[PDB]
Amino acid sequence: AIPAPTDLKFTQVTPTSLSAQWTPPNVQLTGYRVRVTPKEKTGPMKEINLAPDSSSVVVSGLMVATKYEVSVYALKDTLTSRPAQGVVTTLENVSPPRRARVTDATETTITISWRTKTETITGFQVDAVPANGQTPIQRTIKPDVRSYTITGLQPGTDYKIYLYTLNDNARSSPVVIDASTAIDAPSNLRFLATTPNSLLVSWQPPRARITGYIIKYEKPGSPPREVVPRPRPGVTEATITGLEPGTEYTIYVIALKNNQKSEPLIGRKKT
Repeated sequence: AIPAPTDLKFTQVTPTSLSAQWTPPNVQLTGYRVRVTPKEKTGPMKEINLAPDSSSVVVSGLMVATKYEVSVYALKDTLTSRPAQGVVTTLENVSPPRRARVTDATETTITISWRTKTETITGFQVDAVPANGQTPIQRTIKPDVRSYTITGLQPGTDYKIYLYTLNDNARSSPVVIDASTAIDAPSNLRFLATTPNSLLVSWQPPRARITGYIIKYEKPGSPPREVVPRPRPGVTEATITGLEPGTEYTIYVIALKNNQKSEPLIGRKKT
């Protein structure tokens, strides 16, 4: 007479599957018999034989929104343990988003778009997880929507975006897409010092984890030139030299993150 498997639990229920797990009986086993049967005679009952070293099972191909009785028998040749039993109700049907795409990216927002099978939907869930140890941004989305903008994000930041279809309690697997907010510009250009041949420019730092700056300058009728060398992060002042006296120059300050550039901070100053 064999001991029943012990400590049965279910680790996941989906619309068409269930995952169970148990502590094997402390005995030499032949195998297992797993019975999954619909409580009301609404459809197919399932029965799965397992290796004797089994400790867990995933039973798929089930009917959605259906109550099932679950029985795990431990087997030793001609002997059968009493069953470890559980009850499971599968979720309502639900399918992941199709063709999910990032369509727009700003310093503070990201816009995504997707399609779906024509099924009953009650909503969507999105989780935007930043790459920098920071806290995820979770939002809930109305069911008729196919385009959404996640607002209040950090500039110059990488996000993994997890989008799920909701149908009441049923949540689909996430679709996973990648995007990055724009590098935010330096702000507040000030010309601290002026000479007939030079300017000392000043700016305030952006909020992104930048790797450097570019400074460009430009007179009417000339292509822009960069200040050498590029200012390193932490720097908030730079000198532009070798200019003409009495000339209007336009200054562009670009924040860098590796090879990504912000839109330029711009300003003008004479001589």
